[PDB]
Amino acid sequence: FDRQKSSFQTRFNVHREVTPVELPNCNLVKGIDNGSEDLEILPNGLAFISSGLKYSGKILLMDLNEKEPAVSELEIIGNTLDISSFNPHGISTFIDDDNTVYLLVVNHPGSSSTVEVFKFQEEEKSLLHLKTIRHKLLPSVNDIVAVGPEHFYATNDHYFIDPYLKSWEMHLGLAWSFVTYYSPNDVRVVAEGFDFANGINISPDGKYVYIAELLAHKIHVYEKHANWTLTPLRVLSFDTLVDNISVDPVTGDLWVGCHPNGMRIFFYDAENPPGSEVLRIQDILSEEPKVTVVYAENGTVLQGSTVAAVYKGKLLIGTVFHKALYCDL
Ligand SMILES: [Br-]
Ligand SMILES: [Ca+2]
Ligand SMILES: [Ca+2]
Repeated sequence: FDRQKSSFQTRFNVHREVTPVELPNCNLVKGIDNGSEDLEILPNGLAFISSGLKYSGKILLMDLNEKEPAVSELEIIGNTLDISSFNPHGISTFIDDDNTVYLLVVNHPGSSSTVEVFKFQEEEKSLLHLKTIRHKLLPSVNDIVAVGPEHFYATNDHYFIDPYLKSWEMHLGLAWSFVTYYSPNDVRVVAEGFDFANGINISPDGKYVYIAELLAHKIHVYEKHANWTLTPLRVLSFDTLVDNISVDPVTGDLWVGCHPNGMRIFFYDAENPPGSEVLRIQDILSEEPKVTVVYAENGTVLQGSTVAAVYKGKLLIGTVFHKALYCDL
């Protein structure tokens, strides 16, 4: 009809501008200049950050207990991973009954997807690679949430693997993006038909799963059952493209990094760079969830926020290809 221009304008939110919401005392994290697309903070205040996403790659570490925490690059060791193609994207952590910390990392060596499993060796500041996971039901993985050392839910932001086909898929509005449950002897699709499923996380009691649908501007809440299956419970809508979801383990609150305007993030223009926006969502099961814009700007400081998490009154914000911001709430 040429109501395809209309679908494009709403999916990519092409008219949105950003009302500023300032915080006291924000500082750029020195040494992060090429992306910090996803990050996860352990209960002890150690923060993992994936960087150098292309569409060289590193996992960074900050100790948020420090007054002015510096970043260091974690050393990856092992012979089961080829670091020369390491291209990390979403991450997740899992802490076993023995306090072993596992880090799961979405990796895009070339056009493909894998999920890399590491064991974090705290004293050594290093990651011991353990396993490379790949599967037909993980064609185009964006993020995962770990529920065991090699067990996770994964979003696929596209159905296709080939970037040319992905591009058609996205622009055609097929909405074939889907979510997969992966475990050693049980891999299945758990929800499907998304327009660019992206962020994913879980409530601290393991009973609910949250899935960001980037181009629909939605967060889906699902009940998670004892048999690992998901059923739809509710859908929240926003005026922003929602990217990664972090969950505060104390409250269960969601902290979501967002892209107010889709044009600016998908078609990068240094003269009109993407801005940043962080939402907090409280009481997500109640009749009126409380949604607060905690931080928002047009990118004169931080461009393309994807993720945000809090730790003891500090907010750490990452981006797809730019810097990271550390703020007092
Ligand atoms: Br923007
Ligand atoms: Ca993640
Ligand atoms: Ca993401």
